[PDB]
Amino acid sequence: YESTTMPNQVGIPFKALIERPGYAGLPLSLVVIKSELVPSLVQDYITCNYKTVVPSPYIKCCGGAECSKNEADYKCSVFTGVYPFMWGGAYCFCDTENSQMSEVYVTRGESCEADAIAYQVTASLKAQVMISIGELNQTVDVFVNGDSPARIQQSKFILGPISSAWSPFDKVIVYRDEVYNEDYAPYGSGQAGRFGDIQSRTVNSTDVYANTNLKLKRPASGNVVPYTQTPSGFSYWKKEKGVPLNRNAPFGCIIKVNPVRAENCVYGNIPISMDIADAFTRIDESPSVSLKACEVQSCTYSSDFGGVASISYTSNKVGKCAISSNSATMKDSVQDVQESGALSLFFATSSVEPNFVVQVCNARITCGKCEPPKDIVPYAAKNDAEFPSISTTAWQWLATTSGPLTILVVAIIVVVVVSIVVCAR
Amino acid sequence: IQVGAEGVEYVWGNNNPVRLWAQKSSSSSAHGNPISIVSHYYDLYPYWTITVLASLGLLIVISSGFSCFLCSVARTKCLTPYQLAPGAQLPTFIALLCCAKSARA
Repeated sequence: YESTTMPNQVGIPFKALIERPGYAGLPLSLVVIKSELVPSLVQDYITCNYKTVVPSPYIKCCGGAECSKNEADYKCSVFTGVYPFMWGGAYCFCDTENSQMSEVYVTRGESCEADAIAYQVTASLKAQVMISIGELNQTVDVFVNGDSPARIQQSKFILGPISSAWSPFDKVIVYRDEVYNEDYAPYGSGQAGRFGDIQSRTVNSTDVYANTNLKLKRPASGNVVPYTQTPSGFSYWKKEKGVPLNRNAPFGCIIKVNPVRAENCVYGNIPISMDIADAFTRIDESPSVSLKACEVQSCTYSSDFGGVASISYTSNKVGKCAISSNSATMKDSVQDVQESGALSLFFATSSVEPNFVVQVCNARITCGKCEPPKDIVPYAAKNDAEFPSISTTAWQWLATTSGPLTILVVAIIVVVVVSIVVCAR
Repeated sequence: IQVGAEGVEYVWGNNNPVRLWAQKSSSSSAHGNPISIVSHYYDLYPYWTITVLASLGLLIVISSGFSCFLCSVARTKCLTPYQLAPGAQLPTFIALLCCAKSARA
């Protein structure tokens, strides 16, 4: 009744048969449409381009002054003896103790409503498996971690845990432009020598760690303030970027920004278990088949996933058996065979089958052919492992086997013959 | 870029990326040895050239074993008819002896 462990490969139909002796049941075909890495994440920080805002000089005539306060982050220096005038250019009668409150603080732009959010991710795994019982075709989201029962069409499925499963995400930063795999250290970036100068606790924060430095000085000219200004590193670093998370993956993974996922990562194996509601009224149909043969056509040495071959047989038993196979993959799986001849079928060749044990019901042969050495000259591609397989060349290389035997017959004779001489006389 | 049905993606401007498994209007059909091997007939990764290297080394072993044993055989060929029944003037020694002369020299 239950239990196969199928590999995760997308769009390729795995055939599982594991039912009671005598096949007359429903053959299980299962497809992975996509795998769906659903995050269980911690938000490290929000970062964005920033607008530092320096108010224009406010002076108060003569004497000292003192400053105070925070707006998000602040620096404040009160310059003194500002200006040199005494005629309404200081706006004062003093210029020896006259004071300027200069101040600067950090505000956030309008990029901050958009990119970018830093996540530590460890994803939890959801599958989007397609169940084909040969009578309906339907797909279903289900979490594949845990022991997770669902019944669909009133056939039980129990999804067993998924392990040995690739993770692209680690330290990652998700921009709206394109995801990038980048390392950082949160709440400890500042100044303008780095990308992600402002460090913010939340999306709509009021506290920011930045070390940004912009230097006011006292007016001492006929103009109106001297400034040396290092401006924002973020706008500069914006071009340079990291390196993409998208290209990161040995096999599959198209990383989608908006929900935060990776679709189609062909890794991890799903053990599956089922009670398909066997009995039924089994056994009461069971084709049998005779004269089993393999023809090979469409052998080209291009790497594609297709497969185009035929098998010749004859049937005289009218039925549907549960077909086919547990070391081979057909694209068909339901065939009412009443009579039979040549039957062309599609196969998943060079996908996850490079070998095939072809069954049509309880009956079987092993196939097939096409693997020449390096001239090229066709040969069979089955049975013994010799690496162009069974070939006139493979046999000719094997024929060293006689050499060790001839050198052994010479040793046996000489060892026995000495002992015999001493005895002889 | 070579692709043996793995997947290679190229990104060109403001257009969708295209990933390909080198799909054409051809197919395979029960290719590849049951125990792991490389795509197409081609030698690389060496798994078609490994059989050449192995077979070549094997022939040398037959010569090395034959020759070394042979030498020991020639000393027994002298010994046996001498001891058997001398063997000092008989034609009998000669039949065994021809082998022994070829072995030693």
